[PDB]
Amino acid sequence: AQLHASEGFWDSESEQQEARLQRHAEHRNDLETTWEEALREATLARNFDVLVSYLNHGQNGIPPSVTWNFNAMPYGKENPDTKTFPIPDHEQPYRAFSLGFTANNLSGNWGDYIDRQDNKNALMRPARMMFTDVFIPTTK
Amino acid sequence: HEQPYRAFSLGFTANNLSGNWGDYIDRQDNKNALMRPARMMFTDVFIPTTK
Amino acid sequence: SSPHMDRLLGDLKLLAAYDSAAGWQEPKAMESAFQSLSWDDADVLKALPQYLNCRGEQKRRVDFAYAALCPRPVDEKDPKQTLMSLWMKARLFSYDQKHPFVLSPFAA
Amino acid sequence: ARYCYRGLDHPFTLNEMKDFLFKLREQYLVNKYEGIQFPFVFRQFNRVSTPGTLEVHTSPALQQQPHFH
Amino acid sequence: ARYCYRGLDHPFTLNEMKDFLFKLREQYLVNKYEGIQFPFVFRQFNRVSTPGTLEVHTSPALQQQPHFH
Amino acid sequence: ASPMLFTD
Amino acid sequence: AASTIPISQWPSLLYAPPSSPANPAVEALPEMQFDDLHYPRQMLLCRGAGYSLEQCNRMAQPDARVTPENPAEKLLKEEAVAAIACLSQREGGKDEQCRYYIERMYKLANKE
Amino acid sequence: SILGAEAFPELLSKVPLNPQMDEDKHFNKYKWGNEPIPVNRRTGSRMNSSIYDNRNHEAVRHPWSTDARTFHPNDNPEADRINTQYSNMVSDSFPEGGFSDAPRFSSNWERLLAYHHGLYSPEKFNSTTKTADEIRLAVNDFAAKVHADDPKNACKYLMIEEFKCLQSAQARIDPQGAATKCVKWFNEWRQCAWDQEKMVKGYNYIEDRRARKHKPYIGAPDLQYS
Amino acid sequence: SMDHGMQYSSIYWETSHRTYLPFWASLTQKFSWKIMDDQIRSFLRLPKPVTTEPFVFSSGSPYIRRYFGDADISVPVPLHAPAHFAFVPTGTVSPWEETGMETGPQGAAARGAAATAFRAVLESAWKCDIDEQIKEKLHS
Ligand SMILES: CCCCCCCCCCCCCCCCCC(=O)OC[C@H](COP(=O)([O-])OCC(O)COP(=O)([O-])OC[C@@H](COC(=O)CCCCCCCCCCCCCCCCC)OC(=O)CCCCCCCCCCCCCCCCC)OC(=O)CCCCCCCCCCCCCCCCC
Ligand SMILES: CCCCCCCCCCCCCCCCCC(=O)OC[C@H](COP(=O)([O-])OCC(O)COP(=O)([O-])OC[C@@H](COC(=O)CCCCCCCCCCCCCCCCC)OC(=O)CCCCCCCCCCCCCCCCC)OC(=O)CCCCCCCCCCCCCCCCC
Ligand SMILES: CCCCCCCCCCCCCCCCCC(=O)OC[C@H](COP(=O)([O-])OCC(O)COP(=O)([O-])OC[C@@H](COC(=O)CCCCCCCCCCCCCCCCC)OC(=O)CCCCCCCCCCCCCCCCC)OC(=O)CCCCCCCCCCCCCCCCC
Ligand SMILES: CCCCCCCCCCCCO[C@@H]1O[C@H](CO)[C@@H](O[C@H]2O[C@H](CO)[C@@H](O)[C@H](O)[C@H]2O)[C@H](O)[C@H]1O
Ligand SMILES: CCCCCCCCCCCCO[C@@H]1O[C@H](CO)[C@@H](O[C@H]2O[C@H](CO)[C@@H](O)[C@H](O)[C@H]2O)[C@H](O)[C@H]1O
Ligand SMILES: CCCCCCCCCCCCO[C@@H]1O[C@H](CO)[C@@H](O[C@H]2O[C@H](CO)[C@@H](O)[C@H](O)[C@H]2O)[C@H](O)[C@H]1O
Repeated sequence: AQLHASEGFWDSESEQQEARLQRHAEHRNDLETTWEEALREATLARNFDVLVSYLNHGQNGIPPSVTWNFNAMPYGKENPDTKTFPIPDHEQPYRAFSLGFTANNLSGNWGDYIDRQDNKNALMRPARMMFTDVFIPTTK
Repeated sequence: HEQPYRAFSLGFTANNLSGNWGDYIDRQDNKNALMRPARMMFTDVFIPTTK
Repeated sequence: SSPHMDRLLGDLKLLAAYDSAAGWQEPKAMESAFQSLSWDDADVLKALPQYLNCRGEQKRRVDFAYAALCPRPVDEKDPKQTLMSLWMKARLFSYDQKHPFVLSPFAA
Repeated sequence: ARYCYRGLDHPFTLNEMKDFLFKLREQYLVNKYEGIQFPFVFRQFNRVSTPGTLEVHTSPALQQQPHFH
Repeated sequence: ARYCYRGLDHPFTLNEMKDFLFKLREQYLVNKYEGIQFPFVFRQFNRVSTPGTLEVHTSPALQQQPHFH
Repeated sequence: ASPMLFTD
Repeated sequence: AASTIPISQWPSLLYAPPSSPANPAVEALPEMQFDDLHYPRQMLLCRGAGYSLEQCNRMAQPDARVTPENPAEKLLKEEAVAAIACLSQREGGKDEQCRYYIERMYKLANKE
Repeated sequence: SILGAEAFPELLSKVPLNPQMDEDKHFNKYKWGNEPIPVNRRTGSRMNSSIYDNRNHEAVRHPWSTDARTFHPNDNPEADRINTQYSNMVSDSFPEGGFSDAPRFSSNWERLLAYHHGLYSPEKFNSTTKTADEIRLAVNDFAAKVHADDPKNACKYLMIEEFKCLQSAQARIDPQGAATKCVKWFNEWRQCAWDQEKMVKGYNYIEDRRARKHKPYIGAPDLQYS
Repeated sequence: SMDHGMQYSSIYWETSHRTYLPFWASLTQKFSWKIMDDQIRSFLRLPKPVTTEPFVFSSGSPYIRRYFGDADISVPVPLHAPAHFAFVPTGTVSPWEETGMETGPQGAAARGAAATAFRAVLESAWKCDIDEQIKEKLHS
């Protein structure tokens, strides 16, 4: 996971773009400062070879042409960006079942591990405390 | 003699000196760090958040 | 081959160093500066008594230049500061009486 | 109370002026956005209106700002 | 269970791969930042560490983005 | 001196 | 001991600076002046009067409203000249070779 | 013919112009050593400050490309700050050499358009911090001009103080931050203007009789106020 | 995404904090004597406030009161179209241009008398040195 972070995999497209812009700006400023210095020296010396020599005063590799990140990978139960061919039912997994006179797991849906949702509906969300045996509130 | 006074409440049951709620803009938690996770225990009624 | 310019720039650097050492509480450094402040210049030594007795336009030019360089008023009780000020003013007076100053932006 | 009954021509200092303008802004926001609550205005109420299918997601990590070294 | 005992050479689809990487990222963040909690990782615990003088302020209004008309 | 350098 | 000065106390720091081995004249800090408008204003006034650029440049004079001169340069003249001679002869007073004149001047100026 | 023989006494006699030079050239004439000014305080870019801003602690955006590495103020300074002069204090809130967000315009019309829209001023972008001496010179000139304008004015020193605070807070390069500090003296000047006007033009009001409970306690003294 | 927000902080009452409300508070209601006082003043011909007169004598410039449906709610509005004056010449300033870099009086003045004086001092010293060089060259 740390290796991915070095390559910017966990970063967002905004962060990648900002890093790219930062490199661009640093390079631009270095270039313009070097040009000012070279022009001043070549003007006080009245020689073009000084300008020429200032062309090698600063080349490891190059900046990456494209970048790939984790947020670019699609996710979703209904999202068709993940559906190529239908998966057979005898290979799809089952959801847990709980039913009794005291409790069940069918009056609501908690969602997936990433895309979660409130199990209680809108009318009873303000009274969630009333549907619990224990309740540990937030810290604020 | 021109600065205003802060409210005073003191009794065997409750007071307003064990904490500071702050101003209208710059507010702060009246309970200290050790008892903030147990704020429920310092209330007669508690209406939790919606999440 | 440029003694006047060299010693001018050196004296300016030494004034700056004295100020910095005073700010940072460094007697050793500030005394080093004071000692290195080019006291063995015959021209400035000879111009010193002339500046101490000058008057009028020349004095006003020299004082204008010295306020441009060092506008802060030194303490009237610190002889080291007083002496460095006198030395800088005498140097400027020598430069001026050799080749006068032209302080106005308008000129031709 | 300070101007008309105590004789102060300048009752509010800078802090009091800022407090007045803060409360004015809160009034504006409350009357502009229906149901606005704590994070934006000092106000809390329990009976709120929710969509019906409330999704819960993790917030994005804080933006990496460039820094020296 | 899918690869070694059912014979599937490609057990994970794109969704399962994303879930695996999400959990990997959460592990990294949890071990990197001490005490990180829900908004950034799916995790809640009560006994938290607070500074001692906790200030409460209203959040800034949402940034006005330029729009047509 | 000016009256605003006074603090006591 | 020397605690940080917040940004709100800088205006007072400018006209009442802390003590240093080389302090300025705090009583005279409000009197330090150097006008950047001297020559522009002079030229404007003369050209409005009706003079030419050459006449204006010939009539121009340096500003007299500058930081006042140190009265020591006129009161301690002889002692200062003697100290400067001692310095010129003894390499800037290394290893306390002008302490005599410097201490005489210090006493004259301070008086305990 | 060597260049600059008599021009480097700092080098000949090991005289350091500052603790940084002392530490570098190993002269070792500063008894207290040197605590280096880090790069984030030596240079950087303008940043947003208010907590009621969403892009707080983020660099200010300009029409031109800019390095987004910000100047960080000294938030946890050491107890001993031996040099408490303005020179060493200003580095905790501004960079002496100015910010690193200055543009090099490829053309003149870009400069024109930026200025026209309020996104560029050379006074603000191509400049350094003002030294204490310069600040004092400006303040004293302004004070002389104000005194010449009107000696028998009550808000004179208030105007001088707002000018002084702007100059000290470096309003040339941080106008918003400096106004945040000087608006109080502006407000005091406003009040003094009204007060002077009402004293000149006799403006008074009928005061009501004394309240029955003007004193909270009979034994308390009722200090008389004009 | 600001309207219709959720309850972000908890609502509670600390133990033994007072309420200062009796059991008939809901039947209680407010009252102001201002309406009755105005009726009585109008009926008895008591002194009226000057806000009843639209013209404003509280300044030298003409002001007229604008009323919002009642004499008690008014704002003064100025009538004059004020003429403004500028004792300034036109075309004498180009703020976008950096003037400290151009050579000339305007350039030196956008710079300062201190820089100009320093430049003049350098000029004088350089002239001294060059005069020495001229002497030693022409004496040969
Ligand atoms: C695709 C299509 C799909 C379609 C759908 C298909 C569906 C799938 C396929 C289905 C295929 C069909 C299969 C069949 C259906 C499956 C059903 C099934 O499996 O169930 C699952 C489902 C549970 O599954 P689950 O996933 O675990 O659900 C969550 C849990 O249940 C949650 O648990 P909880 O947190 O809610 O706690 C519940 C708690 C509940 O505990 C209690 O209710 C006990 C309360 C007792 C209070 C009084 C006790 C006094 C005794 C004192 C003893 C002396 C002192 C000792 C002190 C310590 C003891 C107190 O614990 C218990 O349940 C204990 C149960 C074990 C004890 C059973 C006792 C039986 C005694 C019977 C007595 C008979 C007397 C007859 C006399 C006739 C009259 C003359 O069943 C339930 O609904 C659970 C509740 C069952 C009700 C039991 C109530 C017993 C109460 C007896 C009281 C006796 C008092 C008599 C008084 C009258 C005389 C005066
Ligand atoms: C810069 C320097 C500054 C320095 C500082 C300077 C400070 C300022 C200047 C100071 C100058 C000095 C001034 C003097 C100091 C000021 C002190 C002051 O003003 O106080 C303020 C301060 C309160 O001010 P605050 O701002 O309002 O504070 C917040 C509120 O207090 C919060 O209220 P809460 O939410 O906590 O609720 C409290 C609740 C508390 O309510 C209760 O505690 C009552 C509980 C009763 C339960 C049992 C009742 C059974 C009766 C049944 C009746 C028949 C059935 C009817 C059914 C309906 C009725 C149940 O309500 C009451 O308090 C009711 C009080 C009114 C009734 C009083 C009854 C007195 C009876 C006395 C009996 C004597 C018997 C002698 C027999 C001797 C033995 C032979 O004082 C307090 O501390 C409040 C608590 C006072 C304690 C009262 C406890 C009475 C309990 C009587 C029980 C009798 C049972 C006997 C049994 C034994 C025989 C078997
Ligand atoms: C241990 C220490 C000993 C040393 C003592 C040291 C202390 C010495 C100094 C004295 C203490 C001073 C301390 C400073 C005090 C400052 C704090 C303070 O006072 O306020 C705090 C505290 C703070 O409250 P808060 O939230 O800030 O609200 C403030 C409001 O202003 C007030 O809130 P509120 O207005 O909401 O509360 C009033 C409440 C209670 O107000 C009243 O009830 C008025 C009082 C009337 C009393 C007489 C009626 C009695 C009837 C009894 C008959 C029952 C049936 C008989 C059954 C017998 C078998 C059991 O009203 C109600 O809850 C609803 C009742 C509405 C009806 C009332 C009018 C009708 C009456 C007739 C009944 C008719 C029913 C018809 C139904 C409709 C049919 C169509 O104030 C109160 O709690 C007020 C009520 C306190 C009651 C305490 C309960 C215990 C009372 C017994 C005390 C001890 C008795 C001793 C023996 C004598 C009795 C045998
Ligand atoms: C085997 C059948 C017989 C045994 C019955 C077992 C118990 C039955 C469960 C409770 C039935 C009512 O359930 C109630 O309606 C649906 C249940 O999905 C939920 O409603 C929620 O999910 C539905 C999805 O269909 C959404 O449209 C709705 O917006 C949302 O609020 C409510 O949160 C629940 O309170
Ligand atoms: C008139 C005096 C006699 C009557 C006494 C009245 C009751 C006394 C109040 C409780 C005393 C203990 O109070 C306890 O210490 C201080 C009170 O400011 C608070 O502590 C809090 O404020 C202090 C400020 O000084 C902070 O340094 C501290 O970090 C913070 O936690 C605690 O939240 C409180 O629990
Ligand atoms: C159906 C029957 C109706 C019966 C009507 C009876 C009417 C009685 C009206 C008396 C009103 C008196 O009202 C009260 O009197 C006193 C003096 O008298 C006034 O005066 C008092 O307060 C003011 C200042 O606060 C000052 O004049 C003075 O400090 C004090 O004497 C009060 O300002 C006024 O509030």
